[PDB]
Amino acid sequence: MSQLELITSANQAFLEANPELTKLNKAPQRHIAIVTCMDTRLVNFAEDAIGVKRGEATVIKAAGNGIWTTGLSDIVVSLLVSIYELGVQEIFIMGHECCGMTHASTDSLGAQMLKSGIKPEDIEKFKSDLSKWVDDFKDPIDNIKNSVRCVRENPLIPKNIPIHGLLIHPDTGKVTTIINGY
Amino acid sequence: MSQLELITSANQAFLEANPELTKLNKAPQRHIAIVTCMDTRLVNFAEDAIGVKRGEATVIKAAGNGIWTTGLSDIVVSLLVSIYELGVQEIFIMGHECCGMTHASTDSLGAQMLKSGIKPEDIEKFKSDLSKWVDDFKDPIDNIKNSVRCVRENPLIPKNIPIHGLLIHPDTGKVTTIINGY
Ligand SMILES: [Zn+2]
Ligand SMILES: [Zn+2]
Repeated sequence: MSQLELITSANQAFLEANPELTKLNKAPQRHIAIVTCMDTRLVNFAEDAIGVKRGEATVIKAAGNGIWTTGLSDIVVSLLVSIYELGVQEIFIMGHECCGMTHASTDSLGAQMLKSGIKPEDIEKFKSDLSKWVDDFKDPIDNIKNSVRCVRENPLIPKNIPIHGLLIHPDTGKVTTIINGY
Repeated sequence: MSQLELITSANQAFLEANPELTKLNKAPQRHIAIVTCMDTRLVNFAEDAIGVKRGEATVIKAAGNGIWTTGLSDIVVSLLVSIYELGVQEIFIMGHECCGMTHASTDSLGAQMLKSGIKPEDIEKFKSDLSKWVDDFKDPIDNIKNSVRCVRENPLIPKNIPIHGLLIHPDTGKVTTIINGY
């Protein structure tokens, strides 16, 4: 059985076990956006750890949960949609210990790409841009502090929207407040 | 209680109820990456719907789960890290019906920003770039098909990594295969 088949299969079983679900509002009912990491350990974990339930928040996830730009990015656009289209009033940026964006570099990714038959010329072309995500990621806490700053100083983001910074431990699920944005 | 206080509070309760949890591998154990939407309705839902458990996959989320670029983005970088650093062998891009990005436009976001006291000059500066996310998002299915294409044609992504396209219904949780990438 392929991974697709397993998903198809699991979905069938899911629909059987969940025959009639209540329609939820499309807008987050706590008016909050969470930005966090793609880390496998946070899946079906992080939200329970912060007491966030289905229908309550938008959740935005990328490797290292970073905003290093004050222009636009996938994450930034997600926040604009959250605020302006979906009524979000608070942003929580939540990094995690042992992120492994910490010990990821353009060198190591480059090496891996070469192994995978990626053209060296292509690796060089993108190395500089890629650096902005993986090499600038020094430390989880620093990244949180910096990310909270970059969202704040974004000219498209209203001054009356608090931006908080949190750190979650991927094993224990302990959350520690880094920045209170009120 | 503020939203931060609620989170702090819930975390305390979470740690009490979950005193000692088994450490999981930092790498996804099914070697799969899921790209999906930030939609409030998919939180604590989408993963169960596809039978994906904690520790099995990386999950990447942005408004409209779109890859329109063959350069770099938050989503793309997340996929590179997944494959090269974390051993991911398959990518599933999963859009949803009633996506908020369909009826989001630069006009509507602009209007909202103007309301919020954002400088008109700033709105005009970003309008062209912003267009690439919100205006190009025509239809969920078309976005899935196009996103699967843009990941495929990305020169940094190996040819031997299948890219699948799925559609989930945000109410029922029914998943339908759009593209099989094997
Ligand atoms: Zn991480
Ligand atoms: Zn959506």
